[PDB]
Amino acid sequence: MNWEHLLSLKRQGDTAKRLRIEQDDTRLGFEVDYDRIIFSAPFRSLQDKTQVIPTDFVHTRLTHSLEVSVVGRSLGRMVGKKLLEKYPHLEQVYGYKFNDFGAIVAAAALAHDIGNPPFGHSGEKAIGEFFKNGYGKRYKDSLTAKEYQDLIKFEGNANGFKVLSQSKPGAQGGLRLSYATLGAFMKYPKESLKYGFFQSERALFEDVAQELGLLKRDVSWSRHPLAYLVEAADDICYTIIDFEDGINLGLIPEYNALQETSDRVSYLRALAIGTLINESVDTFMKYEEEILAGTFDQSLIDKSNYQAQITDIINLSIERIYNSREVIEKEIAGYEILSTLLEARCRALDNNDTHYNQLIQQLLAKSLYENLIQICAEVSTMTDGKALRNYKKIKGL
Amino acid sequence: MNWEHLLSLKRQGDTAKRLRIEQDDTRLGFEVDYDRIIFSAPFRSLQDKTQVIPTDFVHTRLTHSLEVSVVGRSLGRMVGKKLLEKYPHLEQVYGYKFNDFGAIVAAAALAHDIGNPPFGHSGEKAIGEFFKNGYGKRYKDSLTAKEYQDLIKFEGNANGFKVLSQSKPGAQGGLRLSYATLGAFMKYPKESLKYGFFQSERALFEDVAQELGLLKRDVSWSRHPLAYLVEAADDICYTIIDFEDGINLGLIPEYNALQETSDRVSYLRALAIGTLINESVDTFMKYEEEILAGTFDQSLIDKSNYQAQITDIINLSIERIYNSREVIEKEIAGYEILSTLLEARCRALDNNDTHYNQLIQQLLAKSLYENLIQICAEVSTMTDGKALRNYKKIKGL
Amino acid sequence: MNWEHLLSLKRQGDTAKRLRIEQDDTRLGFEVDYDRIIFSAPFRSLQDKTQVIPTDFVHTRLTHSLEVSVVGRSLGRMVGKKLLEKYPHLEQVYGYKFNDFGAIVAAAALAHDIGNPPFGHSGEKAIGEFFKNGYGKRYKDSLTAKEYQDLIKFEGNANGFKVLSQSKPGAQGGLRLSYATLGAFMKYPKESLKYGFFQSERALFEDVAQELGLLKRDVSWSRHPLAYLVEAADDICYTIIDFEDGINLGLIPEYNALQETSDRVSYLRALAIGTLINESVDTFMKYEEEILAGTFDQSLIDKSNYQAQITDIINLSIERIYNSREVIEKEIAGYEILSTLLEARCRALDNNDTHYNQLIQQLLAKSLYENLIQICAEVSTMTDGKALRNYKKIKGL
Repeated sequence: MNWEHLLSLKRQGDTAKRLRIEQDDTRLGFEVDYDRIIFSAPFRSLQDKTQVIPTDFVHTRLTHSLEVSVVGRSLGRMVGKKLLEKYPHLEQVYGYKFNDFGAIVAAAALAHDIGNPPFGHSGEKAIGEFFKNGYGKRYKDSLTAKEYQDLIKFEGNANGFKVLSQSKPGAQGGLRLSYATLGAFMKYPKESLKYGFFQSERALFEDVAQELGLLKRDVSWSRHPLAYLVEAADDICYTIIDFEDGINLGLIPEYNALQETSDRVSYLRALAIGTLINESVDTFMKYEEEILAGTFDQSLIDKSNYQAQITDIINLSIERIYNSREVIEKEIAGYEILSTLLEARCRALDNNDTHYNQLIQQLLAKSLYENLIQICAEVSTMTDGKALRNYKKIKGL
Repeated sequence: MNWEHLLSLKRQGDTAKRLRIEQDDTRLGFEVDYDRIIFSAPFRSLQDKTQVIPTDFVHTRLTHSLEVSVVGRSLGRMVGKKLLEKYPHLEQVYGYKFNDFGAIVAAAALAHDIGNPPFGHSGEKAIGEFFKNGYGKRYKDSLTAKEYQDLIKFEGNANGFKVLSQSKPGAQGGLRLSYATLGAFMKYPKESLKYGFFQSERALFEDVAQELGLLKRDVSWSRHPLAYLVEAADDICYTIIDFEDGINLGLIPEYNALQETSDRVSYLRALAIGTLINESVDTFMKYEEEILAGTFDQSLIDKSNYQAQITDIINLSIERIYNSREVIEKEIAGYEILSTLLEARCRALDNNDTHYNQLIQQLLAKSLYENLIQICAEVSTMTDGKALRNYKKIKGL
Repeated sequence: MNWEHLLSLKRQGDTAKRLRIEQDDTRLGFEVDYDRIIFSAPFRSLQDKTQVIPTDFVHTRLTHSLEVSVVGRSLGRMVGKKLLEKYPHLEQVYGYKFNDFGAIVAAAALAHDIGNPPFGHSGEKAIGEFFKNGYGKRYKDSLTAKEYQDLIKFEGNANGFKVLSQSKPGAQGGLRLSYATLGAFMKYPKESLKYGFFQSERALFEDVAQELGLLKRDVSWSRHPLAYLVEAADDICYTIIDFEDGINLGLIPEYNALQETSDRVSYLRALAIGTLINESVDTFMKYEEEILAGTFDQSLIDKSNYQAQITDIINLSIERIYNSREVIEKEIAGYEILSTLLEARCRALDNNDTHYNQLIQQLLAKSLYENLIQICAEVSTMTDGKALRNYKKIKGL
């Protein structure tokens, strides 16, 4: 791959190339992306969306994404400095700066959880199951193998890609984020037939991939190098910060001057994240060659020298947090809530003339496929409050 | 038609004619009807029944019916005065007085909403749907076309007719209201094959129609002239008063000495209702001839000179009130509540020997048809509290 | 004043000067400040703290501070660019960059609401009143005029200064933010005898003021120039964004392609903020001379050409939002909650040996003054949930 192309400032619809050297410092494309996300309706909605984790402080999805983005900016900034020293022409010729790299990773990391449905992975599985063995099965014969697969294996990252680019009468291209940011956002650059985009966004990513110059591999491409840093920010934060929350929560049983547990835990978290950030940067530059070639077959943290302690932390979290009664009860309830909303929307879609279904449309509100993936997208992005409430009214409460 | 006969004081079961001139002033039949309604169990129950409309003052169904009856009494009183001047023999010979007309319309208007199920029109549609495509469908082949139609197109006005006349071991003829009052109550004098009576009350209305001398038109007859005034009271009140409530509620965004909004709105409502009452009276006398002939094909307000402002008010109410999220959520929940209660009652009716169904009967409690229309009648007249509670227990709460 | 000194990277306790040119790009002092705020316990707590403003999206204090910081970064970045063009030596000699200015204003703006008590200004007044006419009055004769004034006129900005610098056994200097950031944070550089710091932090600000070279004016100094940008970000956001929220909330009655109100409102908000940001930058550079001299006697927005529309927006917000029943009820309840917690803490402080007061200390937990200002600080920073709950238990619920 080529860095000059990987750092594209192209926005959907552009008819002409944007040159880094021409950019207005006060309106840097990559930095503008961060600000568009912050003020966006979907990001804002994260304020009212909790993680599956259940007093002390516990992150909602908005604060979790904020902290992940801060870790992301530091990772990008650091790699950026080293990348410009290794490839000095990027700066002296093309005008790129180390903070451009922090901006790209920060923005992509900030929006990473933006399209995930409530209830974490159980939420995704509930949606998938709805179309596999639930009411949604009825559409199987009216869809292609990939359109149907999109539904059966509904993935939050693909929905996030849709949320960030969705076209609307008064807003084509959605947030119209820089292509380098969309590339950094894509962890799995492939179709449903652990994938990064639905059929509804295939045309867009092809344009993004071509523009970035991603190595071609039923389409798929090599991962944009900066996506490795977006992934690391996630790995680091979900590992250490969720551990921090589990402790403050009590689920995980618990410098010498600090008298409060949360302060001791916070200091350890900061030190630990700092160590992993520094190491992740070195690992990236160490395998930068393979990453640019598309042969690197793992994550940055996979190569960590603290893989053992990292593994022990993830297992204890799975043990005390994800296997906790509170989380399991929430996920179970989540299946019923999502399954109910999806069925009510699909039945209204099928029989749109009945008084009841019209009410449902008034309450909760193209080809069959566009209508179905849109239903999945809207149900997935509903705030916790709206979803529970709409569910309760449908069930007669 | 003939007024002397249209003003019948006959009560169900009478073997002899009641003469107006013989009436005891302190026990005037039509006035007695009003008092029987007031003290009746079904009217009283309106105290605990809300409209679909969601702080300021908002009418429950009892207060709404009370105000409609006051408007009704004024309409009847005024038309009555003019009718006796046009047909002086009604008074000088038969002894009728202008207040008899106010009494008839007032009583009929007071009881007009008495049999409607909760959730307004959505409530009616939920009941209908239950027997059309829900569990109730199973009875289709055991009923006649009209008995089944009664269920599939369940109408609250027909149920009100049943509620007012239902026979019970210690109470035959129900409230035994004057026939002129029952005629004024009937907006649609026809069978299910926008109808005014179920098959279960067909025999009664035939007796009422014959006694009143209603023009014959699968039976149907010309509307009793005073029903036009009962209808106008409804039209006027649902139009202006619901608008008043929508404003005080905030759903509808908002003399010079009045400082409070509710007082300004109340004054306007009073002035507006007064204008429509006066105009409705003139319209009735203008078309009195056609109405007596049964050729008048519309409502009194249909002929209003303020039809435009009336139309704009109804549309804004539909827009800000009926299409409001609060109303839609309530109607949606209403479908589930009514559908659940009906199914539980029909399953218990079908399999009455199981322990569970016996409990259901103990909790919620003839030919198949009488049993089914009775189930619809009882579910429809349950107070809001009883319906929601019984529903919750059935659903395990 | 002198920019080279106003841009100090000094952190509390430093024994040696930090030079901009020596800074590690990946650890820029001003950028590090932003990250320390994000991950801090007091900033995180904003997640669970609502504004007094009461469905659509409505900002919690965390998201409000986040958006204010974004507006702040843009203001600083833009002024920064123009400042370096006017004073080229700052960059060519001292090594300052335009993003350093965005970093300083962004960080200061991000933390601006960090120490404010719940219930906005009513919250502040409730605390003040507690020591003026409530139980807290009893300490009047044991305190100096300024220590007591700190309490009677308790100000959230002063508490925020304390929160950001509070010393603790394992954490001296609190977040140890750069002095340029602390200066930008200070809107009112003076004592209680609309002030920016309590007696408990007087020693710290004197050090900050001396280091920055703030013009001396019972101490007080001229405002750090960048504080004008922090203030503008606040003015712009509280004006436009609160208006946006009031509309989406319904409290404020409500491009041509956008079909949803929130999208139309969001677009207008973005355009409006953009206009004010651009204008505020020009206003700053226009009066940069006076600001550097300490003679500028107003805010940047005070000089706006849209002062009228700005005034109309603020008045409508005061009218439909702050005077709304929901807000007034909350503020009223807020007085009782805060007054109760303060009294329980002061009584326990006075009579610390009783079983009850020991329980109170166990639940809710120096010179008299340090203990009292600490009680005000802790009560002020309690999340909404903890405050209400602790209040309920004290009242026997």
